[PDB]
Amino acid sequence: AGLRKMAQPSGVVEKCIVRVCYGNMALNGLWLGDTVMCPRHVIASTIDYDYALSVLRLHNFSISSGNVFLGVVGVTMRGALLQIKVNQNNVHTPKYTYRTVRPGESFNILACYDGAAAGVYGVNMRSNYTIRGSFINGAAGSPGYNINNGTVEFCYLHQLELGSGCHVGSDLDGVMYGGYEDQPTLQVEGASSLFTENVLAFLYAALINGSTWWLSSSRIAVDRFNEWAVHNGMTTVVNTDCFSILAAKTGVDVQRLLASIQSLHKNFGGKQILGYTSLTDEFTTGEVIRQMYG
Amino acid sequence: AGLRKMAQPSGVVEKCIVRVCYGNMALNGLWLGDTVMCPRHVIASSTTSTIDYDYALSVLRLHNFSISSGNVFLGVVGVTMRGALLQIKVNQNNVHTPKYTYRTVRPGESFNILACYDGAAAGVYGVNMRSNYTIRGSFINGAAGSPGYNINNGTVEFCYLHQLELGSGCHVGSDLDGVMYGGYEDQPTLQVEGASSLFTENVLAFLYAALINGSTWWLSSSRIAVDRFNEWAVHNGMTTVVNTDCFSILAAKTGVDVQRLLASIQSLHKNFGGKQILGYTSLTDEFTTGEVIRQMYG
Amino acid sequence: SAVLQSGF
Repeated sequence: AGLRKMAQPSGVVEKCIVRVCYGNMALNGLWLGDTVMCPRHVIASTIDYDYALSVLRLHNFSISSGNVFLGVVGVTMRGALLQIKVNQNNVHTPKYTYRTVRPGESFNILACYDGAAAGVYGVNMRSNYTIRGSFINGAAGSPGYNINNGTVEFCYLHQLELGSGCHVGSDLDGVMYGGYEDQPTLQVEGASSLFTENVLAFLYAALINGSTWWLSSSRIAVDRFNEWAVHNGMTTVVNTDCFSILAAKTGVDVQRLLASIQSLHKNFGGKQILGYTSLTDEFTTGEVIRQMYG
Repeated sequence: AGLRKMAQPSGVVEKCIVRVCYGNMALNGLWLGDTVMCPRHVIASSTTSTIDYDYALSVLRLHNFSISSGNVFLGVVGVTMRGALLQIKVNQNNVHTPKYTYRTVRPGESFNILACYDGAAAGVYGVNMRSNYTIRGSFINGAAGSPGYNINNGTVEFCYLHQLELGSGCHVGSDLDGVMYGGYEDQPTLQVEGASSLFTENVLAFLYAALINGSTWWLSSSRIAVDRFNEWAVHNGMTTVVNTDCFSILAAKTGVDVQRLLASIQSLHKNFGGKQILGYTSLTDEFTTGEVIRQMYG
Repeated sequence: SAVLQSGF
């Protein structure tokens, strides 16, 4: 019993963190094979990154794994990332792939400072392509990852924090999530809506754990709900086949949960669900099934 | 910016996880040096009637064990009983044994749970020990033996080995000395968790983190003395405030003193009136002053 | 009733 937002164990990723220094800047890099990936603002003093790269000296880099410094062979631009070729292979390079996460999907953050893992926590990509993380200065280059059948899927390298204190990164191809810029210019996060399919997953977890106080007797069709959703800070429901086993185990269909979601909006906060805010959207269907059943 | 219940990196601890099997029972164990620690209920021939653990141990067959680290199987040299734990001497040292200590945690203290199944870490999450000596965790069958830990200056401090789940679905472990938290019994009997109170000093830490992150709508202009608050707390399911030395840096950082926060707590305890504080719709005591300071400042 | 969380 219970439902907790977890991180997958971080050990395999911990061995891929390096500290990347250049002049006055320091941040974290991801060392895989003979390549170190880091955010390209490590070489900035708006910013013209091609010029910054054109005036750059390789010998000005300081890249270290622990107290071991790596020799820097070359650098290439890779969207909002630098791809830095080093003179050594990370012997602890795991089997890995790159994947770009989509809004609503969960992954793990390994919060790093000075090339060392400091904390690990699970997150969920929001509708406005930001995450509710916890980062302070020096965190840039912290990797986001998912562990899938022995393969590490890297999906996120931390880039920056917006005025509202929410967080932005790029994927491992150097594409910024949401298209935010890696500039000191002021940008505002777009509107963020609660990811409804995840709230649906959470409510099923709650039922499975014996929480029913909030359960509506009414029902509402998916598309009628989606029309309400867009005017009420919630995303549309698009996928429902993944709830089949949850609906089967509980005897409660999605239309009934959608009605419950509407009622929970009207007395919002008047009671917790499993100790959580009633309309929690950080849990995906996969996470709930894994945690309830294995 | 931001506040997350996070865990410390788990890699150092993951290498200490073993699977421990006996007859029909399988759970997890902790392999340090040439020893495996695991909950002693792995040798129970029931979990539905009251176990005589001494009897069970006496009739035990060392070869009926199966202890493994991945594909690496471990031969059992000897078993002694250690409170609610078995202390299993094995034929190999774990070369990946970190520098470690044992320490029993107190109510209100935070630590890390590495949830394990079949001798492998599945998840990692932070918890806070409740006033009735339980944790609000997430565990299903096979999770027994899951370790709780804190990491402090390279040294792994082990504080918890998961044991059981009460009727309410909350969780109980023993320390690494084999003493059960809260004096609960490793028996399938009818146990009820006691009353539980919000750790006020933790709630204070949370509100300070809320201010540091620009949440201020709830901040009172009234104050209330600790003395006066404490009278109110004990009737309202919250602990009394003892020490306020731990709030010095946070009050210095924010320019807000403990007394204004105690007043805010009184308002917020009733209701959040439709609003949120860092995403919470009610007061949390899951964050310590220590976590907050480390998360806000390093 | 307390549930001792070993598995089969």
